[PDB]
Amino acid sequence: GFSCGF
Amino acid sequence: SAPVAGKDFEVMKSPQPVSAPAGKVEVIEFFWYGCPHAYEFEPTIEAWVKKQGDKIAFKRVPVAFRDDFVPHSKLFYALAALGVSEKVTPAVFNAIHKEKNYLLTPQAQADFLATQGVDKKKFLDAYNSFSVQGQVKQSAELLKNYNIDGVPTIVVQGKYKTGPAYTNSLEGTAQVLDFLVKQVQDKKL
Repeated sequence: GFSCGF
Repeated sequence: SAPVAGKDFEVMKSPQPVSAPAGKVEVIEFFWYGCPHAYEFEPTIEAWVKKQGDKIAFKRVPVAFRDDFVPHSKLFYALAALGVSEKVTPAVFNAIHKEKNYLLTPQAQADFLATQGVDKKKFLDAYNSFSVQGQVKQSAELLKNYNIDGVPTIVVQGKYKTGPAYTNSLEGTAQVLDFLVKQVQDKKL
């Protein structure tokens, strides 16, 4: 999928 | 057609304490002001949370993936401490994602929010208060307890996680969230 992850 | 466990949502291995009052289903959105996916999702999750009404206890938890964005977590709880969250948050998002004003320092935030009718003195006090410091530190601890790796992540009754990382669409995230809450209410999850 997609997402802001860090 | 129903969401698939382990694909459209994740059954957490270590479920978390639930603060909802029995009748309600708990719903937690781990979000970040700077995430454009959380930005575009704001109207969808809002309208839905309002549609459930008494049936859920919804809350947000700001996520700071690096120290750069801790001020965004302090911003979230400083506005809530003032009771202006629902009023200024649309302006906060737009400032970040349209006005090239990322609000990364308390001064820039106090400057922006004063155009929205918020007294600088009162905002900075909440920003620097120990109560907001404690809420920020607790939100980072919730990030680990819920094993949150990205935003926006939605947790239902502290057991099931979903979001665009699983569904690959905001609409799919809303459909999964709606499905999980109903399954909880029918004692199937």
